[PDB]
Amino acid sequence: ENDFKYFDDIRPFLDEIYKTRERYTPFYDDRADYNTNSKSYYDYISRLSKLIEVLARRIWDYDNELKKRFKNWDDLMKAFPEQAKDLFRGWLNDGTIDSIIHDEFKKYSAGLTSAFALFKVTEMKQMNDFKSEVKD
Amino acid sequence: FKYFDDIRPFLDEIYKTRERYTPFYDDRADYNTNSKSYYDYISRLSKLIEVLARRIWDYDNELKKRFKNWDDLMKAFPEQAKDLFRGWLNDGTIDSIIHDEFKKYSAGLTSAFALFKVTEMKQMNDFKSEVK
Amino acid sequence: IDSIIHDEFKKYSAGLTSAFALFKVTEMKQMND
Amino acid sequence: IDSIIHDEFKKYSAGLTSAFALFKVTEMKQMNDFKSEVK
Amino acid sequence: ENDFKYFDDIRPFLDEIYKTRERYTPFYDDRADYNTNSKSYYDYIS
Repeated sequence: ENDFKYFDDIRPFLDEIYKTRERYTPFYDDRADYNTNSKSYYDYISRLSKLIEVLARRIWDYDNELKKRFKNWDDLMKAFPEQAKDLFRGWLNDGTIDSIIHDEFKKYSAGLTSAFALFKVTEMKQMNDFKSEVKD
Repeated sequence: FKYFDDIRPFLDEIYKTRERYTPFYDDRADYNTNSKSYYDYISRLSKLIEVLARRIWDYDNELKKRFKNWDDLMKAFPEQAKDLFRGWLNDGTIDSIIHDEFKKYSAGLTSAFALFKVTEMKQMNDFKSEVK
Repeated sequence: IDSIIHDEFKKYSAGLTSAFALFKVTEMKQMND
Repeated sequence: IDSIIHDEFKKYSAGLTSAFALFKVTEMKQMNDFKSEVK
Repeated sequence: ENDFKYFDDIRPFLDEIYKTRERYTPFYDDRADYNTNSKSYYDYIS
């Protein structure tokens, strides 16, 4: 399409400064002695003074940041035995499984549930008989 | 022509002066007042304000190139969609179109008018039982 | 080790014994029935 | 391992057996009391 | 980790004085005769 004339409306204001940029000397004059005042030493230590205080404070307050950073070292130290015992209880989960769990605790599940459920079934049959012989 | 050149060797060009030896006691600068220095400084400073506007022309010329490439590719795209569809017809995925076109709609129309006609017949049996 | 025996690995027996107690309470309230 | 198998085995197994034995004998005493109430 | 950027926020204010520290002589001037008053004998016996 014939769109994007944003490179194009600059053109009548980009030839303009090229016209009035270098054809000046028949139109103007070189006189009148304009004074120039440019920045003595007080502006130089202006340029240096804010610059040094903005890092003077930012190395004066390095102590509290560093105090944080050797506080959390000791926070890690007091957190470490917890993490060690937490790591230890991770592996014995699979560790105790090979020892007793694919083993004796399955026998305890069998004997301590199925047999006592059979005892419950006998108690229900008994109590139905006792219900009857009370009702009889 | 897209070149992020670098930022530092442009910001020194605005703070750079050669300081050649123009002699005093000549007619190059007669009164040697401090005005011709101002002319030669501001006119030499307004070069870069042409430079970055030419960079704007570079941007828009590239974007015109980009959207033109897209437009020509969209011209070419129906020539891909055709012979894509010829791939879609000479294979066996016509079993999508003929089976999903055939069975559901034909059974829907037949069962619809069958249900409507049996319901209408039940209505007429009801109506004759009303009449007689 | 007492924590890992008291862990979820025990708790089939824990919910088991609690269900047994609930069943005995069910028996006693059926006596009341 | 004599820590883990012995401290895993004996205390918990004896606790569960003696617990349900005490509960079952207490329940049986309750049923004897209940039948003495009923009759 | 990528922590402890306290050695790093000093950087834009440590290149800055290195920039404006030794490139001064096209930008400033050497004039005006600042007086310096420095501590006679009375401050010495102070």
